[PDB]
Amino acid sequence: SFKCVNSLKEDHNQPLFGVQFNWHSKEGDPLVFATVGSNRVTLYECHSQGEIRLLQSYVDADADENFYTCAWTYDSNTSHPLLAVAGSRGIIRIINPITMQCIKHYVGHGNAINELKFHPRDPNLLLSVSKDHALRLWNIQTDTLVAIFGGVEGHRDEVLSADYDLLGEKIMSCGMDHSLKLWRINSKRMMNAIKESYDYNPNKTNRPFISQKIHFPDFSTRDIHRNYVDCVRWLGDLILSKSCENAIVCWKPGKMEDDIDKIKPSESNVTILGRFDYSQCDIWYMRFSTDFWQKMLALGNQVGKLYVWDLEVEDPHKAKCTTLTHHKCGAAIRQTSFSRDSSILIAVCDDASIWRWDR
Ligand SMILES: CC(F)(F)CN1Cc2cc(C(F)(F)F)ncc2-c2cnc(NCc3c(F)ccc4c3CCO4)n3cnc(c23)C1=O
Repeated sequence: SFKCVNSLKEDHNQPLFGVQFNWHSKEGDPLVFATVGSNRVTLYECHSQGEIRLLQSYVDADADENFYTCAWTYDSNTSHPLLAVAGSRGIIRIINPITMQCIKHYVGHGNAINELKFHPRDPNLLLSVSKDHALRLWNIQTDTLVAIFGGVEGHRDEVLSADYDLLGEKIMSCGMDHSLKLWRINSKRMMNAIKESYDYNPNKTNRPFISQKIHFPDFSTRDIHRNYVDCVRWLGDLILSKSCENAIVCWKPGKMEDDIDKIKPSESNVTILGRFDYSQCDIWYMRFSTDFWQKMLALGNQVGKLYVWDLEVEDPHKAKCTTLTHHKCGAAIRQTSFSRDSSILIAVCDDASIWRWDR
């Protein structure tokens, strides 16, 4: 079980929209997590007796910047951790977490970036989702835009979230148009574009890097939720997604026995395997998270209550729920993050507060 061992508050007093533990931290090193809020990203180290040590922040030059998301990766030659952040300005910043120096930046999205995710098998492939209705896949080793996922049959409104499956062969995205869209990235076209992005060196060529424009998803559905879908994650071949209807739905494209890789773009069926209901969620922009092994699922509500579901059961609908409450924790929890070993759960709130729960 989890016990609340410490709380903290950031000086800006603005909501904290994101929190991510670094799952790429070396053995023996303390557990480190990043928070994003206001025009700032801050790093903290978790220590014994619930101590949370403040390290260093990156503060954006523009006081009007709002960071909405962050994600960790590592430098592909040195293994040193790297941190990517993005928000309202639509600029992806790659930060060296040691010195908090901005190493490089990527621009292209016509609007705010709602989420960043790194590929589970390739530390150089970064996915960004934006208010301009599109997803973008970048290669941060060669600084190239590999592909833009959107267009004529892509999202019709702001994209809120996206996730890669286990092998990083497909992406599921969701947003304000109420839809969930599947984009396969293991096609011959996408694997060739990724290979070409690695061979690109502008000092050694005259051509610009040609980005793929993917106008058609491999699956699309609006039958899961009746409002904006603001968070989606894969659970194997299954999908977990949530709207503002006080529920996380567990579902899969097609009929019960349909294989996810046999699903065609014209597939009109979905199968609901369960729904995890919870209380008091009226506001938009809340994220749920799973731990490294996907044994647990966590989500906070608008009054500081934490729900943790145990996914180590035969079928999704049998998930066991545990609730975590503290008399002082009363603001909306925007995101949670588990440490790689699942021994620590951090929750971040609307009042700039950070809450630590240890098993
Ligand atoms: C005038 C304005 F600043 F632009 C208003 N905001 C800022 C804002 C204000 C407030 C409040 F006032 F209540 F504190 N709440 C939410 C947002 C906000 C938050 N997070 C994203 N994106 C990331 C994102 C996501 F896409 C899906 C789930 C999710 C998150 C973060 C945590 O969970 N935002 C994108 N646009 C806004 C947000 C926005 O329009």
